[PDB]
Amino acid sequence: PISAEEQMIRAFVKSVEYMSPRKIGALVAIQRVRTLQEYISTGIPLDAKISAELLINIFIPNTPLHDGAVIIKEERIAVTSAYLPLTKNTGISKEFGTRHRAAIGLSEVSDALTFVVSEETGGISITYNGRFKHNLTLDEFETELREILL
Amino acid sequence: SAEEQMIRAFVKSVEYMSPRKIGALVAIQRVRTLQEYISTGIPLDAKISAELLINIFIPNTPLHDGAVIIKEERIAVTSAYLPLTKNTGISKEFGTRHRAAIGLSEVSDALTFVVSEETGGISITYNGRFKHNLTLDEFETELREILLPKE
Amino acid sequence: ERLLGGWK
Ligand SMILES: [Mg+2]
Repeated sequence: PISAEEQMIRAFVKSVEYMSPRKIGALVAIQRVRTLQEYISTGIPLDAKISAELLINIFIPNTPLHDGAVIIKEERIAVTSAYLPLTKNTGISKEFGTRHRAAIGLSEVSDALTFVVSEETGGISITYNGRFKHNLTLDEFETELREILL
Repeated sequence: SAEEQMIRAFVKSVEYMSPRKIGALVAIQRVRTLQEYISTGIPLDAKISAELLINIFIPNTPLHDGAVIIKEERIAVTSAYLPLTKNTGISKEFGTRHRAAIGLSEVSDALTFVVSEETGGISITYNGRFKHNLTLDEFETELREILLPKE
Repeated sequence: ERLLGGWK
């Protein structure tokens, strides 16, 4: 049978695939070892199975769920719309936006793996232990996900 | 409690969807197991909230077609497809969602409600009754009468 | 209770 990890990467890739061409902003954070329970409390509880369809429906613009961070924990969507800390690092530049600052911000204080789809460019991004790899391609973003959740 | 949480989730979401004329179909498993039509859908196993229900039904999104199926205080699946009643004859106002809500109440004791894609009208099917084009208040009273025990 | 957000 397919692994809960494996299914979850498949879910992520398919939704980014859908979302990136359409410049649909997305912000998804996966808890790893450091508990994200503080940011989980700020969001709308779903406790839902992870599917590409749900993620695409969550981030459709001008819906109740779309702004803020989806937070994955134990291979479920714990919450949507959660608030992550915005980075105070000035070198963050433009082109990147709140979603990116929230992703960068969370990687400063946690081991979480976060990824972003830019609302204005559609550009895929990813943060992990301070490091911030942006403008990935679908194959790039996919291979990155696999290593971290090997 | 769990039914009271359910009812408020339903009322708030239909409140948003009805004036916007967003199509919606939600079936609540009661005594008889809906498992057969559950299997036809996208598993969510999610907590019931107005926000999730509203997001599910946003037009031309992956989840909004077919029925949401509520099972034991959870959104079990979305995009489930129900048996169609052998009647149709549904000209204006009433559409295939109503036909599926009727065809499912013919083979089970589900509580199913519909928001018309055409007019935003609220409908409920239960037992051998189709109560169509309710007000938000009438909708809410039906839910409480059927779902909460006694008071 | 009421919903808020400006998606409204
Ligand atoms: Mg039609």
